Amino acid sequence: SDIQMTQSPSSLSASVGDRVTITCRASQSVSSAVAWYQQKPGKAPKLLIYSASSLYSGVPSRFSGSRSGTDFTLTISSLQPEDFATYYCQQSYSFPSTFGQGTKVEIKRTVAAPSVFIFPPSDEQLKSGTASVVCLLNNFYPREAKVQWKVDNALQSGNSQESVTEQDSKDSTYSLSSTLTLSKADYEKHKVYACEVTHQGLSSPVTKSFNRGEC
Amino acid sequence: EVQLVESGGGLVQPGGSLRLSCAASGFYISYSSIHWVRQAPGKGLEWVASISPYSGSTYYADSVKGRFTISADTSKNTAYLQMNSLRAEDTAVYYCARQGYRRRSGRGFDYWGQGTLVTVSSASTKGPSVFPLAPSSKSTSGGTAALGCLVKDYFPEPVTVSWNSGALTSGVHTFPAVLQSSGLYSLSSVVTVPSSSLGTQTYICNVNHKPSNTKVDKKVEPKSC
RNA sequence: GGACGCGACCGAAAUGGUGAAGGACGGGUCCAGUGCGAAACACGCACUGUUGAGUAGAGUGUGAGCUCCGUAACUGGUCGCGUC
Ligand SMILES: OC[C@H]1O[C@@](CO)(O[C@H]2O[C@H](CO)[C@@H](O)[C@H](O)[C@H]2O)[C@@H](O)[C@@H]1O
Ligand SMILES: Cc1nc(Cc2cc(F)c(O)c(F)c2)c(O)n1C
Ligand SMILES: [K+]
Ligand SMILES: [Mg+2]
Repeated sequence: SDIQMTQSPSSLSASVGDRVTITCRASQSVSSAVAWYQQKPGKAPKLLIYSASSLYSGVPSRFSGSRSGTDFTLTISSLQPEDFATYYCQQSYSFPSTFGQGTKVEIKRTVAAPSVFIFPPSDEQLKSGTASVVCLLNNFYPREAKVQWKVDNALQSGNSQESVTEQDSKDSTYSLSSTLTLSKADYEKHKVYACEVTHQGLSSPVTKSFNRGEC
Repeated sequence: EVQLVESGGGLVQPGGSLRLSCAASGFYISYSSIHWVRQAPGKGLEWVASISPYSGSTYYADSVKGRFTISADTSKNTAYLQMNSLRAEDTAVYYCARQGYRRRSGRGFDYWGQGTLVTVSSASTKGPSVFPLAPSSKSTSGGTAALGCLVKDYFPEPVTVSWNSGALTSGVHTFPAVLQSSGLYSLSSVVTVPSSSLGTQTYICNVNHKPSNTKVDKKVEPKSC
């Protein structure tokens, strides 16, 4: 039977200077053959800890690992700015090797309301048979946000996709795009295009809209 | 000193084959176990294969057993991953990793290459259409105006976006690509700018899609209204 | 009485043959685990383990001991006989 490595929490928000602990629970004995890695977006993983509790050469001592039976923990005693990243445990007691599903460690900061913008499709795109409408939520925190589309007040569903940036290096905010896709024909059947944004930082939900003909 | 460089990645159709290379430097692979590990976009690390020193014994994840072969050529100090009968779900960044010296790093993988993107899809290579996201005639949100570029229907990844040839960096957010139901990628790059200078300032997005020999520069202006 | 000699019986180092014992007679080999050798397996070394392993050996030892049958050095004991 393959060995499971169940990692928790899958995400965590913390302040610089906080002590954090990340746990991986093996489903069978893996002795002490457990390693922990750090991965920043777009980069390769880097080795932090091997054999459960040994600090890899050159890794700062705020990182430590421990083993309690088949449960394993990585502790960062005091987070520094560069420590925000995703962390993975790995058992290499036997083949095949198993990785935990990762823990993303993100930086807490004060609430920030999104600035909201809506963009109608360009004429150039329209003349090709499809309309993309874009709603932008800019520089907000925390990540949790609700964006819904309405066309002539009818709630859209299943025809939009969202994409979100990584936490910004400077202000620790997120930005998010929601893109509504419609045929040219459907798009031209209707007048009022609105996106409605709900977020903790807004006194009340914000609606941004345009009328198809008018700009 | 120690480095690993993977190469050979690219687009292949399902059922197709691809050979990846992992070129070592600053150490000799013959004294080490070498591993391949992959990561599908937005997903976790998945162990793929390894080769043991001295015995040449090889190991494989069930997901790739029988289709993938790992090998090592000491003369080129290079390891290989030969991938046959590729499937859509083999799509991922492929890393090769050195398992470190036992005394110093137990079974930890101490060095990793930068990774090489393998895309398995029936979709054909295609450069993006780039559309303006025009700054609104209206006043403001949050103090400024916002504009950008919609980079739609390209394949495969990646595309790069800059503004004014790298001169404009502040306030730029380029979103991670999203795979559409059409099996083509799409993304937007936006930037916030002063609303009072929209007529007298120039904003141009520079979009580069190497796989299709496509590079586009689109000037983003306030719409005629 | 004692000594020497001869012989017989006993004992006996040594030696050939024999047939039972398995880890509390050992060694070898295998197996497991752990550490090491640039080394997860394969290879080698070290350490640990017989509630890990056949007394039909699965040994380029079935080696030592013993059981049981012979040969037997003798610096041995006893008895008889001859002689002093
Ligand atoms: O080979 C599958 C095996 O890999 C693990 C990690 O050890 O999961 C990885 O691969 C999956 C793709 O099939 C991903 O979904 C997952 O995110 C990634 O970590 C095991 O969980 C899985 O059994
Ligand atoms: C079956 C078999 N066992 C051994 C040795 C052995 C077995 C045990 F059980 C022990 O306790 C011990 F010290 C040694 C062999 O050589 N073979 C072939
Ligand atoms: K024996
Ligand atoms: Mg061995």
